[PDB]
Amino acid sequence: SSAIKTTRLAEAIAGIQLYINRALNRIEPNARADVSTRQFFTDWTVNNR
Amino acid sequence: LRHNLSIDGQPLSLAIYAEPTDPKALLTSMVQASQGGSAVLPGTLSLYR
Repeated sequence: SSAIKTTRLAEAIAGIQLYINRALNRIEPNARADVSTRQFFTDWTVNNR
Repeated sequence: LRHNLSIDGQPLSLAIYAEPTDPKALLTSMVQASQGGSAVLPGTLSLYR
């Protein structure tokens, strides 16, 4: 709806987090599993928020 | 989340009261009309004084 309000950077946070989740959960095909094993993705438990 | 409500569906934004236009008063006035006189009948002259 139009009632919700947000900022450009907050929308970017939402989109980037969603894309990271999509890549990590192996649902988007042809994901770069080599890249997905870095320190940030290992610490995604504390990097998702 | 889509409609921006609470967990139980309560709206997160208070609906505007939309105060009405309310009725107005009415007025009336006077109306006049005009007329003329009747034809003067020639009085039959008697004999008295």
